[PDB]
Amino acid sequence: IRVFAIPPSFASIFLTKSTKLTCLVTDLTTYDSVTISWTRQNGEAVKTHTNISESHPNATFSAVGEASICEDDWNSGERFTCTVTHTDLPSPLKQTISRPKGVALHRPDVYLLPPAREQLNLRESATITCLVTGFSPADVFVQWMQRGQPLSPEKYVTSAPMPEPQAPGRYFAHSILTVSEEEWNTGETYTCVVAHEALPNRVTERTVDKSTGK
Amino acid sequence: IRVFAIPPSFASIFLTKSTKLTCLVTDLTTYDSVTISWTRQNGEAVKTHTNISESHPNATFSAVGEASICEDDWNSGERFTCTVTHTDLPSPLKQTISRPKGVALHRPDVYLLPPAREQLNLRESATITCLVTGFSPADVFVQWMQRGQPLSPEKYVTSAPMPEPQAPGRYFAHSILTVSEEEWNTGETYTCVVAHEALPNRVTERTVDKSTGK
Amino acid sequence: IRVFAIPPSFASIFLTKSTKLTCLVTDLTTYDSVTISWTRQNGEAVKTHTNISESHPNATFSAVGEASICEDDWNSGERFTCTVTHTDLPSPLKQTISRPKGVALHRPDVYLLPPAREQLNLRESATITCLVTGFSPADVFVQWMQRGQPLSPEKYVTSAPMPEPQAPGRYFAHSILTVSEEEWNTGETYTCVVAHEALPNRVTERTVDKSTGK
Repeated sequence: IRVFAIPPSFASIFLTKSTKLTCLVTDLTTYDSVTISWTRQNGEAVKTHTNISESHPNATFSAVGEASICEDDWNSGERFTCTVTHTDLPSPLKQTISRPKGVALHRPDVYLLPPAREQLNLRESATITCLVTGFSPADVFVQWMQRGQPLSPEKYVTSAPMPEPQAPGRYFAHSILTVSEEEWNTGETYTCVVAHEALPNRVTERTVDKSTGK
Repeated sequence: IRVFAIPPSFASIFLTKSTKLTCLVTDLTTYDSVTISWTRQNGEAVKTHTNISESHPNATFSAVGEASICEDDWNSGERFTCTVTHTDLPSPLKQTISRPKGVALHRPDVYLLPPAREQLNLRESATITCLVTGFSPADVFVQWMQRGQPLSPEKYVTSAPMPEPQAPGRYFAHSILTVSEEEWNTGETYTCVVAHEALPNRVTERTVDKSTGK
Repeated sequence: IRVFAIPPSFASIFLTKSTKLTCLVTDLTTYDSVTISWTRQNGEAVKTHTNISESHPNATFSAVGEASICEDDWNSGERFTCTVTHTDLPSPLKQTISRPKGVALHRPDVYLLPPAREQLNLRESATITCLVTGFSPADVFVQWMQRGQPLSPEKYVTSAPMPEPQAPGRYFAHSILTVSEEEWNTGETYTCVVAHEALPNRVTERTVDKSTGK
């Protein structure tokens, strides 16, 4: 019997432009009188939370609610409470979560490397990489844009941010975009925008062309 | 109370030229009469396993043992059993592990991405990455060499494998490096050698030079 | 009347992936009850040997036996005996061979020699040589590949390892290839892959490209 709270990751914050915190309950039967609440530091009201999950076949229920919160209120480290009270456990248990402040803020520096000439010979693909290195949080959100229009995640793969061991603590990630050679030849300068929290404007873009690594 | 088995990766198989399988115990107290055995498909004898881990302060114990086995035996899908019998659990529990056969073979194709011209304007460093894309197995090995002698793992980080996005299913990974500039000028072709189970000679090297993008 | 034993070289070891030693018998008539046995240092069992050679027209017989043995056991200097007992020679004679330990291990340095400009003006052929120089053992497996697939041995001949003259003691070899000019223009990088037992990963490849001497 445990209750888990999912913090909104910065990839999740940046994706929908709407931060939200959830509270998933483990090992509790599918009964009624489900108590889900979200209070501020002073216990103010919250937006109504809907879309409760279904009943699991293994005699467990997870009541999932979505609540909007201000970004400045969330980034201030304000404590939120998740009070859960079911028929099995009449004692109200509070799950407290807050912003883990105090981490060093190192912005990523992105060197979007064009493919080597030994790939531009088979004319079957032309994999372009967005090397996103050296950012002190482990939360980066990389996506590619094609002539200003952002591209689908089905076309690129963003790696998990792996640590750069040369730095004391700082991670790097990478993101490749395998595209057709004829498409790479004519047009598609392929801006890769990178979303990080430690950036001055929270977005950086890098640009490439055929006549860049010449 | 669970017992976990970690399979031997081809990366460690190629690096050490000796495959070995482990079986660690979770959430079991530091008691005696620890039963650790490794049985084949026919239950043949196994190499002695030593170097049991220390007692953890949180009242849990993990008995880790190492045992040798032939190369062709492991890749043929022979099932192994991890039988555990502790003081808390007199009932013997078997943790069965085996090679997950059924994956087609595409050999890795390696495109090492060079230093570029605008990178060679600050005169402070050289950054090299070695993209290992397009191979259907997921157990690749990548290591770096300088003038034929291997380079230490303190300077390079192989990304963990991920499926390629444009293809429906095929894996990829890569590895990064950072070095100095004046070293790059005279020497250092910087071969990045990949070791894989699907290449015929099992080793492919891709090399760079000063007269590459010239 | 003599018996000849041929020790297995590393090229035969790397090719068939199973080392085996032979023992040919000279100046003995084509009679039956041919005694051919292979014993280890402790005289353990051996793999059965079949495929006996035909009877020579000059009243001599040579029984050829093939037997597998471990790589490490062969490289550790374990002595093997070739016992022969024919009708003409009832006294058993033992032919002993062993690994000639005592020579240092130096890795080859491969400099594949490219075509020349005036050579590529007749527009009729192109010839490539693969100079493997400076390796201390005398057992080198050199072969050629085209786009990763091995090339047929009808198009190349590996020399015999000859000692270098300027070096006090160090061997060298190379192998030849002749190809067409129009084929060279788009493709055929010609990785000349050399397998030598003193290399760490036991394989080096060197290749040529259109922009090699530009």
